[PDB]
Amino acid sequence: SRRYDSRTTIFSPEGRLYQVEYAMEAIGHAGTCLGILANDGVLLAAERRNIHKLLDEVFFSEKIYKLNEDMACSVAGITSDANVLTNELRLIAQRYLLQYQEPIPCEQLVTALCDIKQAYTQFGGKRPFGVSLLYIGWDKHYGFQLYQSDPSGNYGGWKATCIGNNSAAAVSMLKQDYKEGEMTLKSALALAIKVLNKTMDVSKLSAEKVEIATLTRENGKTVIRVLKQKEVEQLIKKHEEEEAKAEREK
Amino acid sequence: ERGYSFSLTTFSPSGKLVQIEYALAAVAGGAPSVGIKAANGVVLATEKKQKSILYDERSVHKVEPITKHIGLVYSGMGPDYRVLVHRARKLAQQYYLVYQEPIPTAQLVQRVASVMQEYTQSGGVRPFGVSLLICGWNEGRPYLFQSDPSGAYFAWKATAMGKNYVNGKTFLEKRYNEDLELEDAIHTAILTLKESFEGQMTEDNIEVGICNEAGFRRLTPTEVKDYLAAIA
Amino acid sequence: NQYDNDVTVWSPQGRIHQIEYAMEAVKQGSATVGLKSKTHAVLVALKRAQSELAAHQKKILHVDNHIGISIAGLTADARLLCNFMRQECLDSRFVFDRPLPVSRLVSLIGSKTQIPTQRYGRRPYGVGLLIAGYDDMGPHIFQTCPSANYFDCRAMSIGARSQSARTYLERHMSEFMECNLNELVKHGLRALRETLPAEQDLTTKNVSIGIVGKDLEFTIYDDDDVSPFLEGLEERPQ
Amino acid sequence: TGYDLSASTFSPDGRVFQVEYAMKAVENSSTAIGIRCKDGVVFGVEKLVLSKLYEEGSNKRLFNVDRHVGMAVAGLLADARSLADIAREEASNFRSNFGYNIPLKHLADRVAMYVHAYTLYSAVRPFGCSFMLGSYSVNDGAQLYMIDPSGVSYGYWGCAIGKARQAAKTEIEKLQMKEMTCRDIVKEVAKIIYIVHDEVKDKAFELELSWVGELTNGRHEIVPKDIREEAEKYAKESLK
Amino acid sequence: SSAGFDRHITIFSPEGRLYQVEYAFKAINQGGLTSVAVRGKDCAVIVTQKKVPDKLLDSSTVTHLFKITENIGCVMTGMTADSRSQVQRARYEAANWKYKYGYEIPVDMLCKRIADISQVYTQNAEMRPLGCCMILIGIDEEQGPQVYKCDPAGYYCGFKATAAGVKQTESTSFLEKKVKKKFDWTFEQTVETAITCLSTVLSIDFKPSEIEVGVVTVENPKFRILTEAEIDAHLVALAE
Amino acid sequence: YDRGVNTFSPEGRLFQVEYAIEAIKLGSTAIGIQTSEGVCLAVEKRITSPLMEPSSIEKIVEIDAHIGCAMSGLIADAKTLIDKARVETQNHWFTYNETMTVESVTQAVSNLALQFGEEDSRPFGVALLFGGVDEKGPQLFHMDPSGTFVQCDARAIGSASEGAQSSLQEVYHKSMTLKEAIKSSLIILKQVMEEKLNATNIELATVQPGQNFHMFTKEELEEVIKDI
Amino acid sequence: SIMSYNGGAVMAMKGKNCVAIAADRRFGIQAQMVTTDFQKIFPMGDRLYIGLAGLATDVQTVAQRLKFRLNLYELKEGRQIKPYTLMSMVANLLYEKRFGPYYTEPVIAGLDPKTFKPFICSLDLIGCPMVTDDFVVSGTCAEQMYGMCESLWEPNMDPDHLFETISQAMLNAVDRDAVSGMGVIVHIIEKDKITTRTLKARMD
Amino acid sequence: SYDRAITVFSPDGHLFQVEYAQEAVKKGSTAVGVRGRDIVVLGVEKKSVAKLQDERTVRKICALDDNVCMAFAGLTADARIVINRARVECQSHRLTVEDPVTVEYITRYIASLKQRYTQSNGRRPFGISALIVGFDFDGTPRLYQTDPSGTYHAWKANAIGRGAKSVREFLEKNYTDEAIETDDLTIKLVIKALLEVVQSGGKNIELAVMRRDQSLKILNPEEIEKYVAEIEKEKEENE
Repeated sequence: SRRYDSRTTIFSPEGRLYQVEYAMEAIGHAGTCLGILANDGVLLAAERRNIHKLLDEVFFSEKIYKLNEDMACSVAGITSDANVLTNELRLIAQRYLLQYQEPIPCEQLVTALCDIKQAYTQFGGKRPFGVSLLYIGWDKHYGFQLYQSDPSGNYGGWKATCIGNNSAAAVSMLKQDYKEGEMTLKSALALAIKVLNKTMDVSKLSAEKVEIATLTRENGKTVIRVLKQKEVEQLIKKHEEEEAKAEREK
Repeated sequence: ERGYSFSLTTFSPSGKLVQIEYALAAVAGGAPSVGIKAANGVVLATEKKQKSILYDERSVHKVEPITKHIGLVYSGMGPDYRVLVHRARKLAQQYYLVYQEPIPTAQLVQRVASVMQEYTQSGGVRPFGVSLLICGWNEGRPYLFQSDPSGAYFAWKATAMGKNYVNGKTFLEKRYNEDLELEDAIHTAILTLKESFEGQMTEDNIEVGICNEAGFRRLTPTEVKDYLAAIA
Repeated sequence: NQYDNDVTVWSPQGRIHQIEYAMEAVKQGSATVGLKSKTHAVLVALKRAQSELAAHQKKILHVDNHIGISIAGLTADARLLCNFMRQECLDSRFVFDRPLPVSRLVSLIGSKTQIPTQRYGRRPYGVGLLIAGYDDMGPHIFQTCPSANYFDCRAMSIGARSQSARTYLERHMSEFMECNLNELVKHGLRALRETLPAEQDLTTKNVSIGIVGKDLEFTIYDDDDVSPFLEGLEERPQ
Repeated sequence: TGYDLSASTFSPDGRVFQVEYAMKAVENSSTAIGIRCKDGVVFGVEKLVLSKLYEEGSNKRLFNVDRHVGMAVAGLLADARSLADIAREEASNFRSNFGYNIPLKHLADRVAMYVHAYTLYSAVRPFGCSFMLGSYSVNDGAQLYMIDPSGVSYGYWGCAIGKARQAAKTEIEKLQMKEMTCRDIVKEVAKIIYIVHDEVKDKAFELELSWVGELTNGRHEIVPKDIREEAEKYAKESLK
Repeated sequence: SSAGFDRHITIFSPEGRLYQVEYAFKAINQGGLTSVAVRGKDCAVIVTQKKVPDKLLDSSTVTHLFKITENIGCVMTGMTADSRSQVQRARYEAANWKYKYGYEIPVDMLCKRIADISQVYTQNAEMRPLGCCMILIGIDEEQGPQVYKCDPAGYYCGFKATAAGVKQTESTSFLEKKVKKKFDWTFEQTVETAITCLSTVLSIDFKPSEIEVGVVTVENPKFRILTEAEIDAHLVALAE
Repeated sequence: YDRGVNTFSPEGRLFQVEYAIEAIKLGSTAIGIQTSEGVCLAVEKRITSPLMEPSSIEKIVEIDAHIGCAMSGLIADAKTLIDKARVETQNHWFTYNETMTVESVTQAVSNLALQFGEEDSRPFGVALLFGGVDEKGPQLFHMDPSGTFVQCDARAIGSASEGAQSSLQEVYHKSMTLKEAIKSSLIILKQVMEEKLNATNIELATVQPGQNFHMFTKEELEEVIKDI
Repeated sequence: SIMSYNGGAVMAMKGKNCVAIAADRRFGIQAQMVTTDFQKIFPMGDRLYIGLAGLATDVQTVAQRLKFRLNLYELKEGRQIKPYTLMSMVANLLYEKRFGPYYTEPVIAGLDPKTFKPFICSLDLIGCPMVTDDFVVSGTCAEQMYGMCESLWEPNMDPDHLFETISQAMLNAVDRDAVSGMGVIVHIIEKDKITTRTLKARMD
Repeated sequence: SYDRAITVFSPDGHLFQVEYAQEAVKKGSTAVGVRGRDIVVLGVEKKSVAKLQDERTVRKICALDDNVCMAFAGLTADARIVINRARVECQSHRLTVEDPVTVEYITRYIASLKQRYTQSNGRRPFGISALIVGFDFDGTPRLYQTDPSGTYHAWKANAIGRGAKSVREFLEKNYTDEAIETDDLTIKLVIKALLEVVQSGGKNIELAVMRRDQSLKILNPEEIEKYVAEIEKEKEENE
């Protein structure tokens, strides 16, 4: 019985460990998600993958998952492993609300899940999750927040990050076009359609190929709005009008 | 006794779960089956050939009902199918004892696919070797979902599972539109199962089940002979 | 040899090698000799040491007032069966208020040590128990082995270089069932000088004697009270 | 190779070698025969004197399970008396729950399912013992069963387990066990185990006999000394 | 066609196969045995052979026909130790149907519960999946007689004529030419067409001491095993 | 290739018990000497860095008021055995209202030393000396990773163990005094260690019949060194 | 008794295309008020409320266990909860404590979300649902509220006369009770808007 | 339950999975800690931030209590769970014995938690090393370290992580008695060592002191800009 054990927990002789690096190797391919904020509001831009002509296009979202009443997440990686995590921190936020009668702060929801994710990399002889995912949300302590999880179990706060297939190309351009605290929730939308114009090799930016959801703070609402397919393409062509203007005049 | 308590499904150095990739090979070598929803109900049709004339075809069934209004077919290996049928029969009851309501078809696939994902990570087990097609008409609108041994699921308009499934999906793409009745979808489900069957497609080589707003039911071989007649 | 790894695996010849390797562990410890008369049961051990200033490792232990044992092998598994041995004697004395018979004690050991010789990832007990005791039927000498096979005998010897001691016991066992306690002991003491190199024999600090007797509680003699028994032996012929 | 390490794997032609390897360990134990007469069962075991130092009456390969049921074993002796403990314990649960003495078609059924249970898993090994069960009842007559390490049991008019198995059961079918009572059987049981085991392999050996029937009033016990001395008187007339 | 430990435990090959199960189907064939079951218009007949190679063995304890419930009988192929363990489960599962549900278990519901248990052995990578087969017969109300087979993979189907064992394919080729000409089947014709199945495949033309026949009919729904005298009555009428 | 942790050798001993015997040859050396006046017991520290605080490490630690200890090999898993010994001497005082003898402390630890496996996970890689004064006078015991203990009179354990034992068999006799046994030990430690001998590289402790377990400190210790 | 330890009264009443619910405001311990703003009606989504009356511990306990199970329902499913569905949910929660029971009696009133149809029901302390068509009442002063509602209820009532009927039903019955009072709050819902009113009652 | 010995002995007497865990420590960012007589000085080097993103979530100097600070190196996933388990034991200590937790007591809980975790089944050992710095009762400032095998060990100065022995050799020739004269003088003792490490050009350094009566106080990149101005100015006029 010890001949068949694969030892998914031990170190390697060079010091690092192989199992989560194979998972973060798989997190590169198969998906593209990004977020941005500088002011009132925060967005999640995600690219759809299965664009076959025979699907029902239901469940209000594809890679966006509403977690709390004022925060949501975008996921990347193995989709079946994602469904277990998404309905796991969904009731971490509810057992907080049962205990304190107050909505959960957005940061310590991430730390609670990233401790469950860390435990499989550390004992049990168990396959870790090949899932990395984003976090938007609002709380009264710091306002609009943006986090990023990794399959190793370590998180981080950010301002704009992509976990796509060409995510290094996206990050290299996000730190080429940015402004700290002045990107309103229209310039960020124009910047969002600019970034996934680059990283998507399928050109011309099909409006059914991407999904965009915004979280804006209305007084006691915190409206999480998945914007429909009638206002994507007018935002698509708005990027197209200015690029023919800027190329010809230069 | 006891178990093994270690996962025998690990990540490859290329980042692919190899045992799930092998389980999809067993699904592709199964019996062909198609499923079509069209605007008032869903048609599930499969292909059941006994190996010889000695078998009693009225003994087992491919098309199974889950509740009053949910049916379920497969394309994979036999004995794995009857396990997660009896699992899904039970899951529809614990929803009913809490809420006093027939389960939505979406929430069943939420919980059947959660079993299959849980079964490909736990210790000492090989994954399932079946893929499913689930129908049902909840709140007027019909539904057609497909799961897989990995634990994911989709929302199809029309799809095919089994051998030559890549040829059926090209055939359904040139056939299906938004506007068909239930009896039209029956006629094009036999027309796509004729792509891969043998020469004789009789009243007992196939098995068809439908949903309406009247509920799920399974066709007897009398009217299956009438649909098989005047076909192709 | 891939058939040489776990206790579960049978050989293609049909001999489990992990049991046969635990027989090699009992052949490493020093020799000890047990024998019995009509009315007595005497076992004699031979200690060893590491340096000349370290003390000698004892081998004869006291289980009960009418049962004593002698060990050979690794000492940690010896105390594991010893604390099982003491426990099974005093609870029978707690329940039935009687001395637990010897032949019924050893069958509890044979069922105890057979269990880890069949499971997975479980070693055998490497130990060399020679048991001397009293039933209502007189003296008894029993030996065990890590194959969980206990033997009824009248004189045996186990440990390193013990085949030379067995040849001495065969050609003198016609005399054993008659003699008193005095030359019953020094019959056994002539077996321990057989299993030694030809220069050192019995220097009153490496030998121990334990006797249970028909009106005599089990008594261990150590390195001063050995000297009355040890005197009265002739020189080694050369 | 690799197909024969655990008992949980079949071979590429569909058989388990860990059971077959444990069957090979039985033919290094010596010989145990047992035949049933018209009105009882007589066991017989020839016992190798390994050295002079052992005591006459040691390490008996012939057990006593219940008041009427007997056992003669052949194999690795530690597993022999371990199977003898559960069979002795199984008959106690029958009398405590159902009130009466256990029949042999049920007793050998419960033991063989316990032996079969270790031929399935990787955590345990198969037993290395084969043994015989014989008894007598006043309502059922004499019974005689035999169990291999795989877990298969059958009825027998006479059987043999040990080193020379075919060389023992060749002469058993020369007898007529249907009509002989269990008195002249005792002389014929001993005679067919003197002709086996040539004196080149062993120097000297020990006869051990057992005995059950209504002549023993249903209870199982050993033969008396004088009767087995008559069989040992009937030893050295096989030289003609 | 192989990668990893897919030859050793029950996981998937790269081709989608899994070899430990299809190794176990040819563990049935090592018994050296072949059984035939034929369903009639108002009866069900199981016929199988028995091979007794010894005179010293009790021929009444080698029956592969087993009575599961009062109205359900079965025949066992494959190795003997696994087959008798599977009969013990089927006796236990039928009694729990009656205690929980208050009526006699249908024979297809019993074959489902056996096949669900056998599924779990090829579903965990620890247990050895019981290389023996299973054929049941029985009378059901508003269904008449019906015959079912359960294999060690967890598959089952209702048949009209059934073969299992070494000569399975040669027997089924004989029977499929017999059934598709669609003669009506009385009681004795199903007895005649089942004996002449394994008499022409095996080419024996035997005497009644080597086969054994169980039967059920809708006038006496008790599963009953035929006496050798009335086996001989059907046999001498088979030789016209 | 990979055995289990519980496997016999063809020569019959074990694998990982015998491997743990090799592990205590990397530890710092330690000397204990039994004398009828009392038990003296010394060690080196093996100071690595000048920036290191020297007194934070220890090898002599007390079990009870009349029993001291000395550890070698690994250190981090020695603290598990020390805590089981301290609790055991207090359960014996609680239930019997007396002091546990020095020998009976050792077998209470030695039963724990070989209990690893796969149920209820490796042998301990330390070696211990137990010096104490019970009612039979001063005692000195030595246990093993194998769990085998035996009373010694002058035992030297560590990386320089076999080099010190040979130089210790020549100077020991049964009628020593404690004042010369302390001096005889630091002559041996002066040879075997790497750095020079001072009041910070070593430390001592003596147990007496009269007073309790006393550990020397850096004021009364260097009068032995300057008068070596 | 146990239900008389804190008092309380909850009334629901069905109208034409609208439904109203009312409760008292007193919190006290057997003779002694503590505050006059104790919440006993809790919102469960839009156009669907719940009233609780009984022991003051289990009023705040069940109203937090139910909200724990409600938000998990409205996120796992993409829709809001039907009023008939919540009745089965609350009855499941109380029957789990069949032998450790919560001492409260819930009252559920709301509109069906798609077809705006009123719904009322009430439950005992171990979960026996009872749907009616006119009114449900719960609390200590139950019998005084039956004499009001059987004498004043009309079948098809606009929201103006529905408010005036349930107001006179509460003010006259709770004044006849001793351990209930100190103000009455009235929620009256309908398909377009919702209305919270507090009445001028005896602070006596 | 997954029951399997992970850490076993070697044929020469070592532990493979322990000495593999010490390599993972040797590629984490460098943390340096010294101690004074009234104020302690500790600060990680190689912050390596993206410098357009968040920074208050990436801190590697936290507090176990009001009197105990703790820096670390190695992989940060296994580090913030040892801290959260240490924040409970020091809080449950106050429910027992009334004093605040001494700096010696909290190191023994971490080191014993790490040793028994190299003993159990199915568990890879921790891949972190830490420096526990505190000022206990009666005002005695001292620090410690912790090896991944669980050997707590006091010091007067320390440096762990990638590029440690290059600093550890530098500190012993740099540690004098008069370097711990003032508070800001000992801060320049740290700033020279981290400048003798991976780059640390003022924006990649982050120091934090404790005046034995305060909480932990991080200076923003204005005093480190001021200190590296005057530590480099003293080097520019001496040489």
